Amino acid sequence: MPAIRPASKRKPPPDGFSDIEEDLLIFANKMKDAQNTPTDNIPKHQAQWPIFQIAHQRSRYVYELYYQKQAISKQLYDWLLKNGYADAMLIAKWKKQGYEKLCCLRCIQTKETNFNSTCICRVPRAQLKEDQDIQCVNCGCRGCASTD
RNA sequence: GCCCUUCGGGGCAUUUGGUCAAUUUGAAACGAUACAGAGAAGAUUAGCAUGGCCCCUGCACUAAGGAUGACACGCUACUCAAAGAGACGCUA
Ligand SMILES: [Zn+2]
Ligand SMILES: [Zn+2]
Ligand SMILES: [Zn+2]
Repeated sequence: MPAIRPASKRKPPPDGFSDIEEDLLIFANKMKDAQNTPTDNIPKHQAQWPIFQIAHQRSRYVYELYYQKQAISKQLYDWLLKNGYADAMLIAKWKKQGYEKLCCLRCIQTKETNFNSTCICRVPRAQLKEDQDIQCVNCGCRGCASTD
């Protein structure tokens, strides 16, 4: 349960959690630090970029600990996905052909753009200009096409 | 990056965003202060309307209030002459 239980109604995590617990608290403390990052010098939409970046990083850590290295059990993986330690839909896109490096879900929400497009960061870099350092207004992505 | 392959080649994925963060120079509103002081032909006053490039409060743009909310109190030649005498004089 994502809802907090006091101490005596908490159930223990599945086995193998204590091996990755330090990195999980590293990601949690990184996100808590991302909460307190000055917005005085950057545009408003740039204030929310590190949260999407850290969510991507933590989901990628869980995803490649289970699918590439296979160093965690399936029960532990489903418990991590169910208790908010990884974004299950972003992982689900990562297992698809062409979305393996997708930055975030909001960058493929085609129903919510002006002309029903994806984000410009979904575009392969070869079809973009040189000296064009694009930086996604949704998350700060600099290009998340699979060929990149 | 991955997948398919008759290793010739092919496939999956496809253009975000009305926002400079940056307050003197792209537009807030008063109050205090000074000043003036609430309509109906003596004095004192309850009101209800009327007209709209005057509004305020209100959910009320089918209430009720805001001094009867305020405002009105001004300014004023022009559809415009005819007579029958007399007369400085005109004139037949
Ligand atoms: Zn994104
Ligand atoms: Zn994007
Ligand atoms: Zn992206």
